Amino acid sequence: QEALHNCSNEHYPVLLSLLKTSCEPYTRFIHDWVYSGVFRDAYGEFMIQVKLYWTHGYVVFLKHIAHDIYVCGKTINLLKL
Amino acid sequence: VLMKRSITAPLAAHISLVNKAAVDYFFVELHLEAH
Amino acid sequence: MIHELLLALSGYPGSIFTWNKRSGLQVSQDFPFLHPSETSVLNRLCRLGTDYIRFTEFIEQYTGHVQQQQGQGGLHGIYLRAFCTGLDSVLQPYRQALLDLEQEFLGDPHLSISHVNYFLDQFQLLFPSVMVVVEQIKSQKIHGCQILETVYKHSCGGLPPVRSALEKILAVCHGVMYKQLSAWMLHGLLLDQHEEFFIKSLKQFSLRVEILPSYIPVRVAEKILFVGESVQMF
Repeated sequence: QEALHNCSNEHYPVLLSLLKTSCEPYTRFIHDWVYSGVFRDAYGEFMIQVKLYWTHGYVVFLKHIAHDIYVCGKTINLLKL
Repeated sequence: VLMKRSITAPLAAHISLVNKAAVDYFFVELHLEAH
Repeated sequence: MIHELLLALSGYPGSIFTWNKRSGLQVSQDFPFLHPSETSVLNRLCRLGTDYIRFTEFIEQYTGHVQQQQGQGGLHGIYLRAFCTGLDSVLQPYRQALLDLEQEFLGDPHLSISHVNYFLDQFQLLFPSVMVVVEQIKSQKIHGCQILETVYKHSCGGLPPVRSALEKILAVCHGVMYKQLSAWMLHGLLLDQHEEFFIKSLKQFSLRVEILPSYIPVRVAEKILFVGESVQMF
């Protein structure tokens, strides 16, 4: 929200460079669940977290693509079975 | 402009492959259509 | 007398040039070193420094005092901060003049008041004209796109230096409107929060016809609104 608040001033490249590195471990986290579907978090910054195979949990950055990741990992994890 | 959708286009192409494989995996191999 | 006046004009109040809000800077007028002969020169120089203190005070008060947050364009808001940002950059030659002055006093310490009045004559008319242009904006709580019109009408004057000077700040405020418009027409993404940039699927947008700047007629704004609604729809 700090990006959309101020984007036409001198603090625009510094804030963009801050947000671009504040999401760098997040891309590794997503870079797991796109190809394998193995849980990685011990920080509480991840919202895809730990019957009929829907007993893992799921709860601003774009929530529109997160649920897609939650199901795109679980297919690869289904072919492990 | 603030957009994070430029990365979604090199990602949705794999999202679609995974989804199509998931629906195909039931019917041609586990034979839910026969049941 | 020498460094003291440059101290006062820079925006830190002097002890001889006592900072008041109702008389600005005023020379102490009680020394047996001063006289009607030199007093008038000091008052004429003090006009520019009083305006400069007010300028820096307003710019500081409204640049970098919040995360841009609700906010109104008379107090908060992107347009007013853009005005302060442009106002600092037009004031850069005055800073250069004061810095140059101290170097000349270092080269020879015997220079008179006529030299500094003579060099600073070109600012002597430029500061009073722009002062009321910003004063009307501050007093009336002018919100939204009307700020651009308010400085725009007095940059339709008959004084060339004031025209160039006000036109620079107006370019700065256009920049923030244009930065928000460069997404919304082509994506639909507003980048403006709690201010007006004169446009607000199948609907959900409407033209703010009342706020729309006078040099931007209603016809072009309808094409803008059409483009935004369409890109939102598909």
